[PDB]
Amino acid sequence: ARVKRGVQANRRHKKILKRAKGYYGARSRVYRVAVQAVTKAGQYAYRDRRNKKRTFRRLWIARINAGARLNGLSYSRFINGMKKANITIDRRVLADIAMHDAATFGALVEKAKAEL
Amino acid sequence: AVQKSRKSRSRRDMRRSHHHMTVAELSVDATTGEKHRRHHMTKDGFYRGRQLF
Amino acid sequence: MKRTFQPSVIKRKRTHGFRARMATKKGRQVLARRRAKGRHRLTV
Amino acid sequence: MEVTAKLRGAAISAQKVRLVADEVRGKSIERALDILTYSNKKGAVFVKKCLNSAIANAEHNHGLDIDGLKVATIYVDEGITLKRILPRAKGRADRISKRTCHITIKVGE
Amino acid sequence: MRHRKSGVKLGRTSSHRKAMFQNMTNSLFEHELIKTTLPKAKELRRVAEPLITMAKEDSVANRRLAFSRMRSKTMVGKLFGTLGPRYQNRPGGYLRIVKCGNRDGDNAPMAYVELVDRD
RNA sequence: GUCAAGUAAUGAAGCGCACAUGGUGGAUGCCUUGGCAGUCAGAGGCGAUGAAAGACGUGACAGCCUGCGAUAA
RNA sequence: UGAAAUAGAACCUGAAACCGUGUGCGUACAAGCAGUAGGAGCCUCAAUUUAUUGGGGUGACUGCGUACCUUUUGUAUAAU
RNA sequence: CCACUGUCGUUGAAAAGCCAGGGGAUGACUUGUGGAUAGGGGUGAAAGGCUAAUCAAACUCGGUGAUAGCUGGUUCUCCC
RNA sequence: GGCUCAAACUAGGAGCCGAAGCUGCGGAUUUGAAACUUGUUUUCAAGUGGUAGGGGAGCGUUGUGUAAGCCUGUGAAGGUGUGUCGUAAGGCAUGCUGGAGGUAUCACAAGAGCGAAUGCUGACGUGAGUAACGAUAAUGCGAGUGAAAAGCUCGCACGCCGGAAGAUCAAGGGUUCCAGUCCAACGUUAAUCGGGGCUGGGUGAGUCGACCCCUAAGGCGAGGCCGAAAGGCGUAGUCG
Repeated sequence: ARVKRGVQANRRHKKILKRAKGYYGARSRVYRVAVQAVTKAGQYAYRDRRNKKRTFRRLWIARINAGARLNGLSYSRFINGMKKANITIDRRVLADIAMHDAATFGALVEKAKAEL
Repeated sequence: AVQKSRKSRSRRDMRRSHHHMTVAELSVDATTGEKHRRHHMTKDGFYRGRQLF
Repeated sequence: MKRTFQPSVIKRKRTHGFRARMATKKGRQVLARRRAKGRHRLTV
Repeated sequence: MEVTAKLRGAAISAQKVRLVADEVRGKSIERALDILTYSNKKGAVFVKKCLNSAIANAEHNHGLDIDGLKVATIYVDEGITLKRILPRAKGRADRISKRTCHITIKVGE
Repeated sequence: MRHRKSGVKLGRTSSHRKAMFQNMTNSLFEHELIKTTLPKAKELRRVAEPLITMAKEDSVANRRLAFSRMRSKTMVGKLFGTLGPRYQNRPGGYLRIVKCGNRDGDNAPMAYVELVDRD
């Protein structure tokens, strides 16, 4: 029962090369270079999937810091004010209010400013 | 002596970016009306209104 | 320079030829072994 | 339409003919022939031979006015390679590739 | 460096170069129209014209001097017989170079060398 | 409109990626005239009446292979 | 002619390496395993009452990021 | 017929050469042809030299798929 | 970078940032726990980084039975895209290409899965259109032929060898010799030319050589001697 591996090898190698499309040079053409580029891409994606949550919080905090400083206090005093006023609004929503509706954020800072 | 890694096809083609073919300058002879290279006799021998054979 | 082969027909037929093979017991074993392999050239 | 001529088997490297092909690509039937007849490259005799055959095919088989023709497409491919051995010093041999090229020309209005 | 120097080398020894242009000058004097390489055509003006100039006046010394530099009694008689009294009134430029393309065997620039006045 | 200051867009000698379309190459798939392992039986020799292996010939037809041997496909 | 001729004799199928041609986008002030997470712009298809989404291509700009195997106490290793 | 010195050549024109010089050149000379000595054997004005570009034990086949506490490699996936 | 009543140091205080830690939400999974009870179901608790290595569950491939079945020229395998599904190996569907085969399900058996072994074979890259084109005796021009001539033929001239680079052989080779014809490959370029391809022709002996007669070294060697066998030696001779 001789088994020829050409057919299964072809679609196996093709599966890796299809996943390596858009890569430069040998990384999208030859399997030996493409297989470890696909693995490395998956490793970056797994780590960057944690770092994304880490990077957007930095973005929200900076946006909130700009908004609070435009009218009144800083971010460090803003978060303390929201915490003392029992305001649960997340930094994601706050940064969206600051960047897209400045009247509401002005009213939102006042509630934090009167609480300290 | 020799390379430590194969040149990429891209890098090989950037060296070929000055590889052009020379295009001759042509003219029309006044007498025969034939096309010929500038400052050269026409294939049948005419250059600047003059016969060579 | 002088190379190793330097052919000579009388010397070739006298050390490797058909009658030289057949004149010894082991030379006939050489011929039998060429024939068992089916070689088209028995002797030089 | 597009009238095609092929010159499969030209005994010359493709790299040497791609230079000649890059100067007649897109040119009119007349400018391309002047470029080819006054070129110093060997690949120009091969391109002109294939270009001229494409012109006759348009004039004869397709009944098309050659005065309005143009070199619509041209590309040089790699052909079959003849493999030879070249002796070097110290009893070493290399492989020599004698490359050939295919020349495809398409003329059209 | 090559500042202000004259002459050709043409990948030959000087003895070969001297003999080659002697042969060319004799060939140009016989047929009066030769086809040669353009660098050779231009240098032929410096060996062939001075022979025509010295044949403008005919004497044994001049006749013998030409044969020293030409070594062809057939062309020396022709040089002093017809080429002399044809360019008598012409102040140089006895031959013209006409470029005639490139050679097939090696793509060398070619040129015709023709004597002026019916060569 | 003229000037000043500020600031876009546009380029490609070549190159990258994707797609389309080819060339080269001969994988894969399908296929078999060829092999491999056996079962049940038979046989176990050929040769001085010249063997086994060959050489050279032999045809209407040039070569090789196959057959044949001057009675020579 | 043939059902078929990119079945035309190097002939069934015709993969990949490798080499061209065309189209779209990017690319000539910017430093590195060439990706990844974001992301403007552009181009192209399908709906939709008409730039609003969705699919595809490209990837300006930002963050992070020193191949794989083996062998090792320990390798981006300038160790195989 | 040799091979002392140097340059060149060192993917050579050449797996030992060319060039400029150099040594012997009636002799223990050189050379053609044929023959003899065969592997732990031969031959050696002796270098472990040479014995078919192979020599502190030739080459070919066989024992043989020698052995290798050594090095390399060892191919689909997920769960504990 | 820059920082001097700090952006340094000491002693305190309050905020905030900050990890794959903790929590929140969704989903999977191992083990144990109350039961329609073998994943029949709802949960709960504690877990789920991992080399060597141990344990468990599966995927795909070739072949056998299932199968004289089922599918297939209204298009099999294979190839190449796309969509979709699963934790994964992978499955399914379908556009094009292809043109004659494939195989559900469940068992069964393996030449059963490759990126590495300075692995093996073939093909093709990079270097790179780079080095080089093989004695520095040397070529120029005019005609001819030709699709095309620096290289072929003829001519004039030039140069080189001339104790050879000229002639006769032996060895070795074997048709390379001559003519006609062709230029794909071969010739380190071109080629109309060639020791290349193809087709014909060509080698004439009493005196040249071989054969022949004779022998050298050295072989073989009726009988003979010696030796487990194979064989070794040797006389007359017979070759050489």
